[PDB]
Amino acid sequence: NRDPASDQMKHWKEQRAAQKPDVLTTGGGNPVGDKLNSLTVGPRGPLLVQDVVFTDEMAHFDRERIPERVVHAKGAGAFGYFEVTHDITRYSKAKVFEHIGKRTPIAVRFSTVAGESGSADTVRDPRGFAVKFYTEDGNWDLVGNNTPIFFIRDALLFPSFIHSQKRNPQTHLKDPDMVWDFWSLRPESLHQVSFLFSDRGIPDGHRHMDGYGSHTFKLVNADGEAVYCKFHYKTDQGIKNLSVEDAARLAHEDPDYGLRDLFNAIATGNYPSWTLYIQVMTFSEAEIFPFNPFDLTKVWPHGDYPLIPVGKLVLNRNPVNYFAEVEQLAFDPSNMPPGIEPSPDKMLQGRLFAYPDTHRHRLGPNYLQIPVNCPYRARVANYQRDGPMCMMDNQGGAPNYYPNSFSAPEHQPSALEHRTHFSGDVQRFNSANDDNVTQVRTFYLKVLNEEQRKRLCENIAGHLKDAQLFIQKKAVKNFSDVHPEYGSRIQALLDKYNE
Amino acid sequence: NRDPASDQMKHWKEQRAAQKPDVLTTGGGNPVGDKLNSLTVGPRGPLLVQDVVFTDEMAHFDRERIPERVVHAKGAGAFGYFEVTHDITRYSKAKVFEHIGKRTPIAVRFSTVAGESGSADTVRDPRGFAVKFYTEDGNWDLVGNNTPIFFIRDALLFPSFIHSQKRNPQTHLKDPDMVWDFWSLRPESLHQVSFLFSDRGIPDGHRHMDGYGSHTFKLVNADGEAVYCKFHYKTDQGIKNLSVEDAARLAHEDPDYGLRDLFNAIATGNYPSWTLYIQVMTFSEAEIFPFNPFDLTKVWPHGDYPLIPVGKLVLNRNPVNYFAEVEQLAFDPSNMPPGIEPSPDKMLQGRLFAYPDTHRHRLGPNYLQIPVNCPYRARVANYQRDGPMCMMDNQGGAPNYYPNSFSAPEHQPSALEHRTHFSGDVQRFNSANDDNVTQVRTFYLKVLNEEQRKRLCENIAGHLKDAQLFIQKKAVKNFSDVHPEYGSRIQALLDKYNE
Amino acid sequence: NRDPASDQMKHWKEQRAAQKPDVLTTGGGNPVGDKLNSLTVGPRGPLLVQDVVFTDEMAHFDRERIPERVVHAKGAGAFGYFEVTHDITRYSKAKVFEHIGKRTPIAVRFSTVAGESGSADTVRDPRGFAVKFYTEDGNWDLVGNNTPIFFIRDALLFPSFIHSQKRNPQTHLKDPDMVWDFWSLRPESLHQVSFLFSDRGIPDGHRHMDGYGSHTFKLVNADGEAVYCKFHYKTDQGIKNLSVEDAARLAHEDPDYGLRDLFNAIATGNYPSWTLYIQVMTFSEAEIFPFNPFDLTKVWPHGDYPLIPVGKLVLNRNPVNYFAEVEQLAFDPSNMPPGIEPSPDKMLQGRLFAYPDTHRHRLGPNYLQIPVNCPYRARVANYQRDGPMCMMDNQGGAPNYYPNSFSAPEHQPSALEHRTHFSGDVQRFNSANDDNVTQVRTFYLKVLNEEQRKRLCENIAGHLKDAQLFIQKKAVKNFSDVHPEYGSRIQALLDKYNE
Amino acid sequence: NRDPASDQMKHWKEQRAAQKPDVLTTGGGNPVGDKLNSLTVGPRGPLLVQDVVFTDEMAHFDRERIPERVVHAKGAGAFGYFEVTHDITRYSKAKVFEHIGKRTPIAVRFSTVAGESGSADTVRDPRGFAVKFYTEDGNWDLVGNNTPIFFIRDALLFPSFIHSQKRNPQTHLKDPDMVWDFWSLRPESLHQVSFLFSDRGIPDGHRHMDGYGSHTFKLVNADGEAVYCKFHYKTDQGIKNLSVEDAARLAHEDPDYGLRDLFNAIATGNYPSWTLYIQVMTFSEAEIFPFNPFDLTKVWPHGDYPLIPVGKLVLNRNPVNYFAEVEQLAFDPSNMPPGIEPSPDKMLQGRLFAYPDTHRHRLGPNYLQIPVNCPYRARVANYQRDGPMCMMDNQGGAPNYYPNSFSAPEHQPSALEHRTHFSGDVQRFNSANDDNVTQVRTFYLKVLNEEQRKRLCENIAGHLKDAQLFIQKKAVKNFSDVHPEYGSRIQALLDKYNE
Ligand code: HEM
Repeated sequence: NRDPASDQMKHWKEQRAAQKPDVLTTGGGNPVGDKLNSLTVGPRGPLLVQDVVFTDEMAHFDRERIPERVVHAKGAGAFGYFEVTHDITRYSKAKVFEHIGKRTPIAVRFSTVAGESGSADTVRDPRGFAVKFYTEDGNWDLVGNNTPIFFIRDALLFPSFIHSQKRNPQTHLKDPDMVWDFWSLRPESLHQVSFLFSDRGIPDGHRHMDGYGSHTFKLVNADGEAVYCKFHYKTDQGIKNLSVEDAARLAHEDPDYGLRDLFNAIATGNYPSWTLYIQVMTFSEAEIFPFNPFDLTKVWPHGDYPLIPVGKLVLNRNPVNYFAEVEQLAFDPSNMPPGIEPSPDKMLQGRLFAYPDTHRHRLGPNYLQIPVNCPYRARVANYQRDGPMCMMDNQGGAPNYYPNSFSAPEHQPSALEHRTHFSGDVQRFNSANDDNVTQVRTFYLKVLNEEQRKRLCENIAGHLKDAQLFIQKKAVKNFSDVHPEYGSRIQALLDKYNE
Repeated sequence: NRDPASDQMKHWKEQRAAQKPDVLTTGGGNPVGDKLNSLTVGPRGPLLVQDVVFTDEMAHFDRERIPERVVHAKGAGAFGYFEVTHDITRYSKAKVFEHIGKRTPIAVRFSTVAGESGSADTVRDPRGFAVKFYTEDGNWDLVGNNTPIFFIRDALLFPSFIHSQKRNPQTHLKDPDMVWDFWSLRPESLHQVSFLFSDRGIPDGHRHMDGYGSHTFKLVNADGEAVYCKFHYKTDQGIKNLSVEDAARLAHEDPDYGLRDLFNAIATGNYPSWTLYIQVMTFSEAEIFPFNPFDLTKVWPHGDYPLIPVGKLVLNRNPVNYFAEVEQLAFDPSNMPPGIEPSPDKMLQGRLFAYPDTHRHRLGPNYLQIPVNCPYRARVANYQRDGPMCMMDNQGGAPNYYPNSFSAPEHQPSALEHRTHFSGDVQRFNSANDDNVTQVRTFYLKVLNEEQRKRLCENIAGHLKDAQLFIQKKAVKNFSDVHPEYGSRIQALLDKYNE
Repeated sequence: NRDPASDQMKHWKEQRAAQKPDVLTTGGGNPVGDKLNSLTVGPRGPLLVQDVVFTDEMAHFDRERIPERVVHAKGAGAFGYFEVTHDITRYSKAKVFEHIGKRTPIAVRFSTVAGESGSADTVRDPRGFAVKFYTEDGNWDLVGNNTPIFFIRDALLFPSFIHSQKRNPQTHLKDPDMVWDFWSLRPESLHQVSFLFSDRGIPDGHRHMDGYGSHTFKLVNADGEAVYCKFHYKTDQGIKNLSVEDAARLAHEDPDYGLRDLFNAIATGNYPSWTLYIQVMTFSEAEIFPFNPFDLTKVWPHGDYPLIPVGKLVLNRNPVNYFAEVEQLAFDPSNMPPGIEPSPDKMLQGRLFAYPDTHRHRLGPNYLQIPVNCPYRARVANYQRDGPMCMMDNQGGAPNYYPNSFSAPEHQPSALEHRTHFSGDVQRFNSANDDNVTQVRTFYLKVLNEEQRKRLCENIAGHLKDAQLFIQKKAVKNFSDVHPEYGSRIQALLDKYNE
Repeated sequence: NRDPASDQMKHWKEQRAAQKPDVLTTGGGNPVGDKLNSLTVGPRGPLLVQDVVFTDEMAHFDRERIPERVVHAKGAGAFGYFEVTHDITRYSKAKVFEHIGKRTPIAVRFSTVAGESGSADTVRDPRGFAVKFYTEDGNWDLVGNNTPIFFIRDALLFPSFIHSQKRNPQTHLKDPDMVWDFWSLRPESLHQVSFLFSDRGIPDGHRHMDGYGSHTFKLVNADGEAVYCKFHYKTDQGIKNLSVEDAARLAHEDPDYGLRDLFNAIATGNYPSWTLYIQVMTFSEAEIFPFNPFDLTKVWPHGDYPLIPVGKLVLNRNPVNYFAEVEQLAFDPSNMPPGIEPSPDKMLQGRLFAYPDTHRHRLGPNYLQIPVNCPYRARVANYQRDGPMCMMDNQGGAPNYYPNSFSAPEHQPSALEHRTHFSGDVQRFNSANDDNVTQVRTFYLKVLNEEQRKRLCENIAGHLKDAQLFIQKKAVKNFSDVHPEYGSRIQALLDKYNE
């Protein structure tokens, strides 16, 4: 007949067949007698407050919407599991990696970045790749993207960055004067602004892009020896991007392209999968290493720090109810079980607060209690109580202060975080100059092929062409600071567009 | 050992005797290494945002508080059950009356009216007595008080009334001028005021007071035949109240005297109970009734409208977590299942709206999903979706539109509300002068004895003495209207009080 | 040089003369010495909670988003004024229609319906034309669409309907089966459906479309005489639609097409305007009307009820800050001053409640306190106090109960609602069969020309084609009932579309 | 007549003068023609949804309450000023000390700690003394108590501490077991516990107590030279405390005693006052100091650190509207203007985050926009936009990103954080046993005289006696450690108390 997604209701009925339908009730469970005609005095008379059937349904409809994610509003999500296939026990003591074959339930959400909830899937914009691992040591959230780097390296620049990528404060339209102005004055974005305008910019679905932990992290073993690393999970279905035009029509053809693709895939037994890897770098290595190992606009090279195989990510389940299971999904980079710890990454360090914070605003103080966010394969026992919309039993009559002498939750010395020594004055160290070009250049020439090199410049100019001339010059100046031909090639394009 | 309440943690410990303490975790389930020392750079250095354990717990502590009920803030509740003892099935077709011996789970919340959450229990004030029955046809909330009447008879004066009863908008102090200016200008209150300042104004705990539906309601039987009613549930523990003396002592020695008392009684198997009677007035009798039958400031004389036994209200279970099960608790008079409906009572009418409304705010849009509020004994099936803090499965992938041809929930025609006829101009009818003295006079002369009339005027005068002279004149005048003696007895006391 | 729109900031920097820039501060006002480099311990150390500059800005960032409109999420807004051209005081004594020359300021917002914040303008959907009149008797919100009718006439089906027009509960994709299964079971939509898929289905910007209050309202002169009316505000920029083609092209080429068209329109001093009329109808005629004068799915033929010009609607200022002034707007149908009242129109009745409701949730309980929403040309004084985010002086130390003896706000008996008589039973009367064709038929073969009659039948089949066959028939059936050649034309298309 | 606080309305009216009562309007500005009777079909019929005057009013009342402060919920406020009586400029460059004589508008809130909104003032509890300086460098919030020390030196224990001090999670009653089990397990609380159970545990009104900054702060002059300090604002009204009998009496006689005492003292022109001092200490002295100078549980001996007079603190204005100006007051310790900086005080460190974090939930994301909270003396100009309930213009269309090329809010090197240096293995350093006896010892024998010691112990023994024998044992032990007698005395009373 037609695709699985299209036949959503058709199947819901079929399976629910040979069953008397449920009795329509109110929020409180009172059976409604008639829900098609309001209660009025006389056929042409006014509506009566007496109609609580009405107010019940209407009041709830009046509140359906919650704020969309400040970033990554438009996204898709599914569920699967993570299977350890290799032993990195010597790096992490994290139960998630315990043994070979250790299955741990996961939840994933894919998303775009700037576009609101109604935007279209297939547009130039990075791709969010969130992974929630429901482990025995609580949940671990690997909040990644389909790229290993990022436009900036200091939290303070983030809000501002995002603004430029979004709408104008007054006209409310997308504004290139803000886009490029920000990028012009901020040349560190060069590495990412390239990757973005490259083929990878617009992936053909969520299944044909790679996952990247992006930031540098820390791994701890059962013997307290820590080491840094990067997370990588390559697509088993391979990298397949969309053409600028192909995606262009799809854009208005099917703005939910990603959604559709991901659904039917899993809906037909054709579950996608990713292979998780890790680059490991010692504290000595990070010591000698040659730009800041925590710079988010830089990447460790496979050459020196090679990719190690860790396990498999398999998505074999679709959300039953999208709002409840995907939209309400909350991923906190701060959720890191023992064996995994943050790293000095200024950027990351900031995310440590932003994410749980906004979640309390977007979803509510007790969000970790929403089914899909709850650490259910673990046991939440603590001294936190109440808060609005408190689910469960608020931990019943348990003593609510630590320490105590009434057998309340004890602590785990084992779970103590690895300690690192840090010297140096406490202040705001400038990081606007850490080489916003070396790595970039290598991508252009080394990583990029003559063919992509063309479309990149072309793609950039295609957009930059709408910005003030003075902004254009700045942008070209940085690209040429990456390599004469880069900017030169771009610049050439610019002049034509400028009629 | 002390009273059961005092030993709350002692028994908790004991409870899980040999059992080992759970692991202290973060909201995310991640186990904690050391919850007593914040992660700082150096033994005397600054704090690290990197300390997520702190931030996790702190941010939560920071949101523990929810708005306290706008009125009836300070309360104490419990759980138990309701058992049928008489066949009143000829009047109501409600399932909760389905058959002699039938038991239905219930939850009850007692309370004062004006005081905020910190306020004392043993103060002159009506007492809230709210019952929630988790019946097959959804939850039925009978939101009564300890008095069968009320100060006003039109919902538009409610906020006004409640305002006067609370603190001064500027000084934030209780304003006797406010209190009596209101009552002085709206004599409909006389009745309730007289009941209030009588011995019943300060019951001895919650176990020694009657519960009243107050408002008239409509009962509909299986034949669609309807009748009006009045709910009454008398204390089997006997009526008992506190003198203005002990009460003032208890107010500073034990502001939670009602809480503690109710907890202990239940804890020690001394289960309190109320007998539920009802009054029945036929539509024909409501026509020739000497007063407005839906006037909240009036009562149906036992003489012509005798009480009829229904069943018992038993409370044999304390809340395990007060917040989760008592604070979050929400009663909606609008929650009436098939066989039980509202009357035109102007006051009742305004309530059908306000309670659920204020719940969407105090607790949140999905407060009906909070455990204690969910009609777990019924199967909520409707076309309502999403909203913040959406739990359960959001009814999954079921067809979210009605009507539909996909087997989603269907309306039940046998739950259609009994239809009554009303004819008149749609306007703002004035009920201010609907006789605010008769019934009052009866209470003064017949229901009370001389010993009581004396305590009533003393009690009335006590507070009233503080209102401006002009406000006292007016108020005394209002009493003299009920009975010459009534006014002079108060005026005599005033004259005294005023040096 | 570019358009006024793209030069938004451009002009801002210019007009900002040469005066220095304000000092970047925190919410508290403390000046920032460095907001580009987070406070860290060492040039490669962790982040300090002590960076309240960071925390302060990130925190705010995490909360910029608020729930979008349940419906009509996507739209534009501009301000201007209204002015009387004709005298209709013999009809309504509204303080806005006073005398000719009366210039009441206004606020307006155009928008689609189903599409979310990210959605695009250029697509088939009715348009929202809501006008806010800041009068002397409070604000008057004429919440209207680009059509005099609507798909349904009972509030109880609005949510359901608004569901069918949005995303599947599971897939989160638009769903034809939903769209058409709903319309199919409810032929009352016929009328408004016909328009949607008609040329008018896609206006060329907001300026080239007509505004309608849709519903039937009530006017009352200073003499107490009432009369039913219908509002019609025709565009002075002339009507104009967009080919299915262009609409789609624009859709993706410039999703926010309508947004800027409007902006530049005003920027380039070419302010848009509409002419306000009204269809008057005595109660006499209403009692005789061939249909229900309050049926939202019906119109009043112009020949029997001609348009009376009343005034000019001019928009000449663009929002300075989109969020604050447009996204934050609140239009409350219930906001009608003395002289203008609602009709028993079952849909209007429901809107009386719902709109203010959602506002309390989307914006906050004190939203009327938001600058844009505040009725600044009226003296808002009453007995309402407090609430979250209580701005203003919360009315100082003014008496907070009515009635009072301290000169607090008194009521104006000269603004009482107009008295009407309603005799009849209080029930849920079925309006499902209130004729869903007649007026529709005359729209087909009469209002539309064969040329555009076909373009209509095409537009429909292109969508109805995606629904299950069992759905398609029931769909045609209804159309057929309006006129065989109608459903036949469509059916034809389907069969071919159906390979 | 009666007191000024009691004549609140009497005066408001006369001031209102022979003026005429404003017209009673809805929240929308529409005049109400009668806000005393509801719109009903017939004088004894149903209420109509159409009564938007009702719902407009009703709905506000239902949303009047916001979450009470999680701690220090019960309090009173007042505005006034701060005058520079001296030159401290040689230490701190805060413009609030610019020149002797310069005035700085201030706001102050006094409060208890444990008790909720409706509790009594005259109870044993530390006292809150928050001062909000409205300077031209933003707002400076000095959130201090009436004690210079506290029960704990690590934020991580604050939530737990406050929990033990409030109600039992299940019975909702005060729990001596939670109170003492905690304190007993944390001797570091011995200092403040001593101070708390002494004559200072209940000050007679707010005007008769001292204000302390508690935490060690930081002052930076013009040469970028810093200094640690302790703020002190001694009372000019003199130290006056209440006796257990009088405080316990005033508990019921007048639970708002402190609130009324202050309103009147200010209403009759008897303005309270406080001199401000600071204890300056070098980084070399702090190095030498025989204790952790940032340990919140200790004082800087006057001998070594004499107090220096800075300026004055006068409260000469009562809040017009208590809720809007007091209840909503929000003091964030992080609001320190250039010149004042925090200290490594582990405790203070946590406060930097907490207060503003909790304000986001109690008041709202945009709280700093509330009048009483707005830094009206400074000029808020930055790149933070939107957020729920956006007042003002939202910085209009000015650029929202930083940096930019359109002359938007610039930096301010002058206002940068003074840099300090720290070293050590970033970790969770155990502060549990940093000597919790020494300073208490002196307090006990030197600060207190025999009659006081006698009292201090009876005040303790009387409350401690209600905790289980084992806690008492543990508790006594901690007291003896400070001093053998401190232990035996309290112990002595207990045995008697245990009858
Ligand atoms: C380090 C532990 C502390 C934390 C985490 C903390 C947290 C809080 C919170 C969340 C509030 C309510 C804020 C609001 O809703 O406006 C508050 C209020 C208050 N705090 Fe504690 N506080 C701490 C220590 C103390 C100390 C030691 C003092 C005394 C110097 C103090 C003085 C105050 C005062 C005066 C108030 C009331 C503010 C007002 O009137 O608006 N706090 N605190």
